[PDB]
Amino acid sequence: ASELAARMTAMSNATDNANELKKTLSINYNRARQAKITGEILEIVAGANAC
Amino acid sequence: EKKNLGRIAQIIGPVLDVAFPPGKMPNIYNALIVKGRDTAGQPMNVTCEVQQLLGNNRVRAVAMSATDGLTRGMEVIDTGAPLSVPVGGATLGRIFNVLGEPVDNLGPVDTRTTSPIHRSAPAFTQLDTKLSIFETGIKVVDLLAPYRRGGKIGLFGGAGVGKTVLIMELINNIAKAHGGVSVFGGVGERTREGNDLYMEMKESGVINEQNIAESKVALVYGQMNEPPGARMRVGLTALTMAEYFRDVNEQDVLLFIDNIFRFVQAGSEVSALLGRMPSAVGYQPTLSTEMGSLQERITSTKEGSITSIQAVYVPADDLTDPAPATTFAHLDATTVLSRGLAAKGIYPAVDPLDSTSTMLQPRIVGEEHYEIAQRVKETLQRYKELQDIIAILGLDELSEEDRLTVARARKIERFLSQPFFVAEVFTGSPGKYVGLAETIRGFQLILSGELDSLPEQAFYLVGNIDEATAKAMNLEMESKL
Amino acid sequence: GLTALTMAEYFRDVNEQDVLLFIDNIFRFVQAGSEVSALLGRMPSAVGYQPTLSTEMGSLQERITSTKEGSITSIQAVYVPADDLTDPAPATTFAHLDATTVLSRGLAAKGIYPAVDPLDSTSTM
Amino acid sequence: GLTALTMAEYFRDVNEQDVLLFIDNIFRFVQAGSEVSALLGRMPSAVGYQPTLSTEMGSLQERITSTKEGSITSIQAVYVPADDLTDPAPATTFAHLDATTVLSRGLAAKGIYPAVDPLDSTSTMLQPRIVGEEHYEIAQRVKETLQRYKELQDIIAILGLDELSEEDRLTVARARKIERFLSQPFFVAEVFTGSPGKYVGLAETIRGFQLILSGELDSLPEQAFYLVGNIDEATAKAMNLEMES
Amino acid sequence: ATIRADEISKIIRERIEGYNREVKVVNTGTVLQVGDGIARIHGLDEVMAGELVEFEEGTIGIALNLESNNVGVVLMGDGLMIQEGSSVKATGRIAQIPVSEAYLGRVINALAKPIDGRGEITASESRLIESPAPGIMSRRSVYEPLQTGLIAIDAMIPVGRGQRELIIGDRQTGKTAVATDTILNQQGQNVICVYVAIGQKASSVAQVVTNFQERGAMEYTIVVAETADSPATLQYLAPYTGAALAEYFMYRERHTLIIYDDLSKQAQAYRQMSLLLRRPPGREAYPGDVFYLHSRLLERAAKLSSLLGEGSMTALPIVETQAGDVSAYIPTNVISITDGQIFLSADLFNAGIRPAINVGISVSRVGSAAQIKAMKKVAGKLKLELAQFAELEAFAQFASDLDKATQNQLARGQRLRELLKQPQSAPLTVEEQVMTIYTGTNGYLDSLELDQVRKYLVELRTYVKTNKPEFQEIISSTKTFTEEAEALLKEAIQEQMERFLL
Amino acid sequence: MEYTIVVAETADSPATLQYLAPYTGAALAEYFMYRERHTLIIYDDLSKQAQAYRQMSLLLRRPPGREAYPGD
Ligand SMILES: Nc1ncnc2c1ncn2[C@@H]1O[C@H](COP(=O)(O)OP(=O)(O)OP(=O)(O)O)[C@@H](O)[C@H]1O
Ligand SMILES: Nc1ncnc2c1ncn2[C@@H]1O[C@H](COP(=O)(O)OP(=O)(O)O)[C@@H](O)[C@H]1O
Repeated sequence: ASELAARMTAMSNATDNANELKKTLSINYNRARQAKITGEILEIVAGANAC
Repeated sequence: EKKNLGRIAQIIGPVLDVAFPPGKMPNIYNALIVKGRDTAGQPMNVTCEVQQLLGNNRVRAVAMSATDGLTRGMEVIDTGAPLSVPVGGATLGRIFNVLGEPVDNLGPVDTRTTSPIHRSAPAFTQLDTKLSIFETGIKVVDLLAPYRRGGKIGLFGGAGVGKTVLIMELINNIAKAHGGVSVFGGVGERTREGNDLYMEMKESGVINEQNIAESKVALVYGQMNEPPGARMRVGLTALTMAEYFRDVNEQDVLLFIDNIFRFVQAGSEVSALLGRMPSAVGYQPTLSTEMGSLQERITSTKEGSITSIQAVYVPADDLTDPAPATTFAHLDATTVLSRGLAAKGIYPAVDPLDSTSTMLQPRIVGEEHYEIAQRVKETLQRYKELQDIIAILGLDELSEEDRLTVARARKIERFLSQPFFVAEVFTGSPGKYVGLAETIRGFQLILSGELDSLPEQAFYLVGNIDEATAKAMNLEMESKL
Repeated sequence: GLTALTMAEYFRDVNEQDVLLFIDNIFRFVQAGSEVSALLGRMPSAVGYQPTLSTEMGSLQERITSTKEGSITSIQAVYVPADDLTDPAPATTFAHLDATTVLSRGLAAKGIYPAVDPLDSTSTM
Repeated sequence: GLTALTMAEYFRDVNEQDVLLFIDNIFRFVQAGSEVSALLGRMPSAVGYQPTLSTEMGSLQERITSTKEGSITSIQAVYVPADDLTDPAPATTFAHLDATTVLSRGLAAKGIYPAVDPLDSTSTMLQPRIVGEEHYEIAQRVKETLQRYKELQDIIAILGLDELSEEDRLTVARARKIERFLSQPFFVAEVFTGSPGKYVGLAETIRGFQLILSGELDSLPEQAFYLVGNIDEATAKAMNLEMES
Repeated sequence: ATIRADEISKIIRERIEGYNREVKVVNTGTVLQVGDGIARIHGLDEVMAGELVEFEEGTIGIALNLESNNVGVVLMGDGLMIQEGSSVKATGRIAQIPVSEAYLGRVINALAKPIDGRGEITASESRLIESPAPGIMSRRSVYEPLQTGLIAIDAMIPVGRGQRELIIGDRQTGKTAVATDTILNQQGQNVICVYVAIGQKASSVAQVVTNFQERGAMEYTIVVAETADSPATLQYLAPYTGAALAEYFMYRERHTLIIYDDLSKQAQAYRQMSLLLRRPPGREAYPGDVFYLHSRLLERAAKLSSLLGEGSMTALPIVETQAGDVSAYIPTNVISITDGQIFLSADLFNAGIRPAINVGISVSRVGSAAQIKAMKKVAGKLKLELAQFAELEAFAQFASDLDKATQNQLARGQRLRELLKQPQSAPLTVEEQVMTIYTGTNGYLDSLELDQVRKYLVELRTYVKTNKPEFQEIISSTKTFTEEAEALLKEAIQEQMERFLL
Repeated sequence: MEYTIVVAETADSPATLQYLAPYTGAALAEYFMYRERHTLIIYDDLSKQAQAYRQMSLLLRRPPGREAYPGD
């Protein structure tokens, strides 16, 4: 029973750390997605203005 | 306004270039009708709006209608005014396009009063500095996420939850409780959904079809079939119809917008067509100004107040995208609509914890209201955390304070329901209006141990806690019998 | 590519025999067009290709066809730039191929040569 | 930048003196060049920089050299925008520099001052013929344990330290000791912390890290290593901590 | 490039009529091609760059681009009623605003024109909008406090007079409660406050101005207000007119304060203006000159040396972040420009810790030079104990060494968290701040109740203000925590504790 | 096949025909719809029509937007 309690506590901590990591990774993903879109359209517009 | 006649010089999609006499050309944001010609054998005119002066007697416009079948050299009529829409009680219970034309096929509307859609906001002196609480009569919205008079509110509920029933209840309640009217503005309205909404508004008594002008709403529809010029300016048309009801009639107006994201989307489309360089994630460079010039006319003057309830779409489900990020610089409150609560029958399906509001502060709502709303939030949050433990242990293997918490939370969660005046037509229950005072007096009693010896199905689908005690006595008579 | 395709067209049509047409990187047939396209005065498309990518690819890919008088079985190598399968040049070939055989770098990095991705390489036969 | 470089170059050439050239933010040189080059009527580079960015950097950095007359030891701050080390301006500065020092926002926010990232900060003088073999071997072992720590960081982020092996947890503990001992109090930051700055010589640093990596100082707190120098002071601080309790 | 704007037919006809002659159109320019925040003007042969021009509608302009045949002016408003072909007139004056001592109590629309409705403002016209910043010999090291009235700021992030302190956070996380708190706390001091609202909705500007008028802070405050429905040029230019107005008082030996609300909104307006002028944008579509935009504005906040009258200007710029993104472009720009930041945090704001200063990531590069002797002596122990709490609450869910840590965290940290929180628009004087930090971080407020800490502290505050006038005298006389004030405060808090136990 | 019509414009077609194909499909189905019948139309890869329209819009030197797609 004490081993199962220790595993319950370890898995609660692991779920919470994975929750915070999911939040951080979603933040960095949205940043990279907006940066990708910005770069793509700025490159297209730069080519179209050079043309 | 006179014989200021232009001639089309360019037709590139829905963007036109018009040439004019050397001294007389319209200002920016000025309507001009294109006296065009249909191929079928009849004339048909096209309305455009000046966006830019180009130099030698030449402007550049954006068509509100389609530009197919237009030749170069058609006569363009300058009008000297912005887009002028009909305003007043003549625009009630009827459907309008971006130009103020009726499209509900009921007949013509009398242009006895026409206001321009391009107008400056109220002055800093004419603004009202008071923090009033708009009362919707709905228990969850009034208690946990209060509304502001003169502020904006974001609907975040997906498709299928009780959204349309909610805005119809808000219309009926602002008509019956206060002396207010409502103005629905459909930015990018799907046509079949527009027809369904108009039919349900006729049926729910909001649009009195047996007698128009007794109605409680004016519909403006900028549809997806329409060019990006119309879909962008339909919000301004709706805001002008609402601003007349504020200014002249001194009512408390309710301005419903559909997805304000499609307002931004049509703006980015017209900027891409006019050729301006895109902003950060590809939006128009005039994003914040295009949004603010709309949102700043939704205020509360000394006369009345426009309160807007704008549905908000978040692209890619992030709140840091420029259209959600610039919309949220104007939102005063927020109601999220729950798929789970709509499933388990807790209509109205507003999520109590995920709905926020900046009105919920002691200075604004009273220390009593603030403390009881915070206690309800704590109770529901504790129950949400404890559902897994009750699934494992059960209510018996809990503690006593936790058990009374769980029971009070089930009662509160069922008390956040309400039978609606407009949802009555298929549910049957007579529908209730619950002011904020009865809401907080009922939640005080359901939270302190004064009403704990009651069934959970006694608070469900009632208003006004006296009705909860009465239905409880009836549910106990069901047992005695 | 059009030269070799013409040589195969003759063997299919006039000689009426089963031709086997091996093509090396048809990514280069699109890349050469994207190189010259700016100098041709054309405005650039998505991520950097010519605006006529799909039509230029489609003309060549549609000339390759078994014609009920002779057949051409054509095995084509498509360089996927930066291992990005959602790049426009391979994305516009996926519509023109019958049995696509996507190669993985995660299998080559282990030695599962031929590093044919089993769950990505599908076929219509 | 050019006029400061000219003043230094006169001392290098004619006076034949060994000059120092402390430049703060050579990035803003690039940034102002981009600002004028937009208005100069030029098509911009990748991220809107000037098309003459590499040459504008090289025409300045190639005049900062050590000729037979003198030597210009130049220490330059290079700002990275939005913490983007792959940016064109620092990415073109990296080719001209011969001893870099990359600072980390994470190490700065963890109070580890100076915030020098130990694994990205390289040099062309860490060679056994130039710094001896003992310094080279200790720097190699420090970087190896820090690299092992950075490797298993994500596993010990989701799971925790409780799931590592014995040698891996010993590596973790020694890497935390190392990254605490790498911090130091500065003389110019005596207003930010107090506890005045310590000048730590070279041999004292080598001996301190030899003691950390050797296994002697495995039975004392990590906070004894934080914000000290000359590991005798880490031993004294561990004694003080276990005495004051 | 084969087409120009001056190649309209009337200009070429007037050139063909007489080729060689003497007199050009000196101050008479005719507008052509009114665009999007720009208008091109044929004429104005002797206009200056930076010169104000005036249109027939009444709109002000600024000559920016002086090409060979036409000058391109930037519209300082909605250029709607600019008839094409109408005349433009130069003024001979580089861009200025009238400055005076009579701006105190008025609300401005970035043009030194009142939107207040209380008539015009008399002034003596001076003070160019783009004034040069002080040099190196002109200024002096910061040495005196600017008391904000917040315990957390004044105790751990001290702000001095002449220091650029940034307020960076998310939306609805403070920064305006903080800015208005600092403005309202300036009642007794001789500080000329300036509030610039760059992109706020006009209702929030109304709330701020009515709060100022209600609490009495408009006798020394000017408000430069640009609402969200304004042209991007006016939102761009409002902080420069705010800085010029404050510099008028700064160079006359008076200490000023200026708060640029939403400098990220000014950068967004500058982005809109550059993109409409087709300039090549960098990262996040920003013009690349955005660092210069912010740096030439913030570099004016100085502390002038004794020869220049010993004036000062403190700047509290406010920057919003997207989900706490300190590593974005404009936040890192303002961080690289200013002298320290104040991080507000959405988790602590929404969780109830209401002045939500993220103390472990906020600095002030003046520090002890800003703080007085009393606050230094008292708040050293405070920042130490809060430092310990900062790792305890994060790493240890319950504790390691659970008995002493309960004597550590429960006694010090979780009660200092309730000690630091402070209501909206309620500043504290420096005596109450010193007293409150002393009663907490020495160890005296280690046995209270977690909801009774606030009531105990407010009642002890009023008690010491009512029954101990000599403590306030001996702290307002020397600004140093002497042993006499210490002992009398100790016996006074014992008196107040035995009073409040009942 | 007895109740079906197939509108096929393969990838060797000009961009104008691949842009026009869903509209001819909708016009035929609209004839049958307005004569009191029930129809069903399947647009196979509407994105291919979007790409054809992008190609012709870029070749007509029109201002591009995101992913070089035109504003309309
Ligand atoms: N210290 C405080 N005590 C009590 N209430 C506060 C405090 N600070 C802020 N608030 C409340 O929180 C709300 C938002 O605060 P504030 O006005 O400071 O942020 P903001 O600048 O409006 O954010 P943004 O403008 O970026 O959305 C305000 O309505 C205010 O009443
Ligand atoms: N208060 C209510 N009482 C009973 N049923 C409701 C209530 N609110 C919504 N519903 C039901 O839930 C469904 C919600 O659909 P609706 O909100 O109209 O979809 P949409 O949000 O797409 O317009 C409706 O069909 C309605 O019958």
